[PDB]
Amino acid sequence: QVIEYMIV
Amino acid sequence: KSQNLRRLQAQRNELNAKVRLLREELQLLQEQGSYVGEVVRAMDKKKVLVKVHPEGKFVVDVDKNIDINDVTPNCRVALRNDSYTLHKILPNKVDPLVSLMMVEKVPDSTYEMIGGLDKQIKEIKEVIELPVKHPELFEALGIAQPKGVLLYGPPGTGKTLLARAVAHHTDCTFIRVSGSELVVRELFVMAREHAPSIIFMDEIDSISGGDSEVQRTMLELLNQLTKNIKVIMATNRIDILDSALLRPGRIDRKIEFPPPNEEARLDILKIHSRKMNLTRGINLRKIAELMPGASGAEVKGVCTEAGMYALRERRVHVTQEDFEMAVAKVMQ
Amino acid sequence: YYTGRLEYSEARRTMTNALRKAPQHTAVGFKQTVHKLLIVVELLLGEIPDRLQFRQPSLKRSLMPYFLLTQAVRTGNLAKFNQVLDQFGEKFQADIIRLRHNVIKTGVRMISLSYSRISLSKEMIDIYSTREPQLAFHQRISFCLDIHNMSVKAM
Amino acid sequence: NPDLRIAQLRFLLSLPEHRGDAAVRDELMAAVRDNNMAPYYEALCKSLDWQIDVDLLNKMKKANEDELKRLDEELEDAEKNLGESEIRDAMMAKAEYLCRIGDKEGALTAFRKTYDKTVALGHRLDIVFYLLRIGLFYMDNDLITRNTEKAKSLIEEGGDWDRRNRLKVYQGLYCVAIRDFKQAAELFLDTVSTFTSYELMDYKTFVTYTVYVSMIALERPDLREKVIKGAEILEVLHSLPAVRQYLFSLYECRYSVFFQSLAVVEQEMKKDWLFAPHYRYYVREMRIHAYSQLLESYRSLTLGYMAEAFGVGVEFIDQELSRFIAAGRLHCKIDKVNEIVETNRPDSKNWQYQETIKKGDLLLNRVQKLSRVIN
Amino acid sequence: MDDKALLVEVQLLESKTYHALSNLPKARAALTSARTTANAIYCPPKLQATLD
Amino acid sequence: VWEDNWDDDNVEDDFSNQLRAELEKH
Ligand SMILES: Nc1ncnc2c1ncn2[C@@H]1O[C@H](COP(=O)(O)OP(=O)(O)O)[C@@H](O)[C@H]1O
Repeated sequence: QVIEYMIV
Repeated sequence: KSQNLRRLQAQRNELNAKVRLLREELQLLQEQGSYVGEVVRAMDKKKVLVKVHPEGKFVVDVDKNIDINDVTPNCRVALRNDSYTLHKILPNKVDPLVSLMMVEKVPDSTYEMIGGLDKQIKEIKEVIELPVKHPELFEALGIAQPKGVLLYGPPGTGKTLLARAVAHHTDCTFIRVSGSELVVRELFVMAREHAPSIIFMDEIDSISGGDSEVQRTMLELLNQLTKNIKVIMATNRIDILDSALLRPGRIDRKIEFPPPNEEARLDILKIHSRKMNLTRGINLRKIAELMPGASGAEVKGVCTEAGMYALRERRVHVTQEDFEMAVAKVMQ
Repeated sequence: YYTGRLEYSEARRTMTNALRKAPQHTAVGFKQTVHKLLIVVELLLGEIPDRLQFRQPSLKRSLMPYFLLTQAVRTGNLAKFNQVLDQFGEKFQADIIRLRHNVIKTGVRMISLSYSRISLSKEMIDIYSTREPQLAFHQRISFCLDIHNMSVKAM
Repeated sequence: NPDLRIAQLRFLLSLPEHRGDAAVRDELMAAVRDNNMAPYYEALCKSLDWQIDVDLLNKMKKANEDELKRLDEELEDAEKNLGESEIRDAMMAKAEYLCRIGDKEGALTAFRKTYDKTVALGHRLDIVFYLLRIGLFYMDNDLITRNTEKAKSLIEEGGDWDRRNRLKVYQGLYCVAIRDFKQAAELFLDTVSTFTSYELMDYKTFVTYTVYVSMIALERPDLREKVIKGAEILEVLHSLPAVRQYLFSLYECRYSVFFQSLAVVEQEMKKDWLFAPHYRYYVREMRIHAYSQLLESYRSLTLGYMAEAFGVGVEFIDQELSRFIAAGRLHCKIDKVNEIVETNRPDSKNWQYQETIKKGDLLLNRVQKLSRVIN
Repeated sequence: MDDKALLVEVQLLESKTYHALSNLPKARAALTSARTTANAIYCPPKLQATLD
Repeated sequence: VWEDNWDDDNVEDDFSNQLRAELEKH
């Protein structure tokens, strides 16, 4: 989930 | 790829226009500030005759893109930034009467909630919207013109509210010249401009030549007179006023307001009781039971006091007995 | 949709991709069986009450058999699913263990009377959570908004 | 004031052979023989009920053209000495008369016609009540909601809170039909009810509707005491002992009469036209709230004491409670290993998660229904 | 006679007689009625505070 | 309505199940 964690 | 590229051209040109008027915006605000003022309107080649805010006069020019033809008097807008020449127009900024209506905010919008008066509204609607919205049967019936209504009644019960309500069912206007505090004959011009108007009066004797002077003063101009203006005078007593008003017919209509009886007071106390919460059942008659000489107000007062007597116990429903101690309180 | 016409992992995303283009298209053939067939497959994976019956009055396209088998699994017994199957028999789409799967999701309690009855690390039972359990569902809507950007690239 | 109990009659006749003809038939044709009204009462009998005979229908349409014809020359008479209050009231001849025609054009296109040439809010929400109240008769939910947002325009002096409560009764009577049982009870509960001699309230119904709409959504500790020890409703259900013994058979745990009391409600579910998933869902949530009230106080529930709740024995509780935990809306489980039901409580921290999966999905789906090319 | 000259006090006393045994046919009606007739006289704090 | 109900399968409700419940017990 650090890889998993597009918004910009 | 070229079509998508020209979409990117639209994005880049849009952001580049943003930075255009931001850059020349920061050099732009180093210029001047236009003034503002009402005028008396132009006569001649360009022309204005302004009166600016601090010191009220000048005559200035008008730019090509202003079309000096519509800019009418008492419609403030200016721009003579430095050399004194117009640019454009602004919010009309409420003309004169808008002032003495909102200012004397006394007139409170009223419509049809009159507490049990039907002969009275039949007679005032007989002589306040028939001479406005159907003049055709008056110019074929042989009648000359009905104008001027005198509302005599006790203090309360029909004043400032019947002449308000049938002024605004008709959407006429409602000019009140009650009082002369801050500013006759100039008011007629405003009324004429409104085209149709209604002028209302004052009633003070108790709750030498007070306002019968202006009364006739506008019946002298009104008799020979741009025609659908109707003066209204409210007084407490018909006998107290002038013998000059005793000149049939100077007052084409003498409507009479009685003090309210049982059922009309259950009607007005029905409406003012329709302002608030009550309970599952009141049966309002017992309050009207002691109505005996009451007054219009004497009803709004006791309904607000019944509301406060329900408010004192932090209670959210106006019970029966708060009326009974309201009307049993106000007997003073 | 024609690609929708085995596996069940993506039949619902091709159901979202399928149920798009029919304002008023046909009355047999193309417009009809896409909706009802795909929601039947959406019960072939096992999705029960709360998208089924109030979504029916939009189509109402002859509407007997497939809805009857949906409540025949929503109840979940072979006794009247038999007469859904054999007494109808012409419903087609021929291509049992799933309505078995519904009732045994309960158990009697858990084990069921020393491993034997019939009906017919997060010590909690699976309620919610603040770790890996709910994280999966969380990153669902985030993904959705990210996929919904596409909106900004359309003017 | 269209339309009265004739709404309930129009339900009961079109209701199947649970109820057909025979003396709901004459009170219907007491209005149909009354009010002389062709344009609905042939569309009424069209629904599997009755055909020509035209025996009532001729002077029905003839008096329809009598009153409909004679009202027009007040619309053409109201110019001699008759202001817009009389063109107004001529449109009230056309409006009340062509509102008791029961047409959704004869009333509907007259009310926006009288929304023009219109005096203040002795009218603007007089008709939008009078349009809402027949929208209840025709259940056209868009007409109801557009009359709500047209009826939240009461900022007159509109703080007329014996007219908010008319609208509050209308919101309660509508929101009971659209599953929103949260908004219904309180609105009803905190209203008292009075509307022009309670003619749409049609009391012998209202306080009953409150005290069997409450225990769905009005929370069993909180304002259920405001139901019980609230001295506004208890004296008027005193004359209504059936819903009374329906009321004090929850908090007094006398449940051998409570299921009896709820079987009464499933026989007077027949009446109200807000009907079918309201009574099936209603008996479902009375049922589930009744079981969840019992076993929540205990960490272990025996078979004999749960059988003591009525006397139903075993399989009623077994199949039924297994259906409820199949829905997963209680926390119990049929632990037949000992025949003693266990109950702890995982709290409502998970409630949200499970709630919002579906919720979230639906919300995005709506946007997924829009945010494509079709915009 | 003149309304509630002393029947504020007598009405207070009979309002004390009911609450020994009785119910709402007095409770709010005669007491509040005594208060409605109790805001229209010279009230000493004996009678007005006893009515309080 | 428009909040999804079951209304599926189940035979006549708590009136009749009440009736055969108390009759089956007695
Ligand atoms: N018939 C009535 N209907 C409604 N309000 C009335 C009536 N009679 C008196 N009033 C009250 O009188 C007030 C208006 O004052 P007004 O009657 O113009 O004073 P006056 O009595 O000096 O003419 C309003 O607040 C209104 O509630």
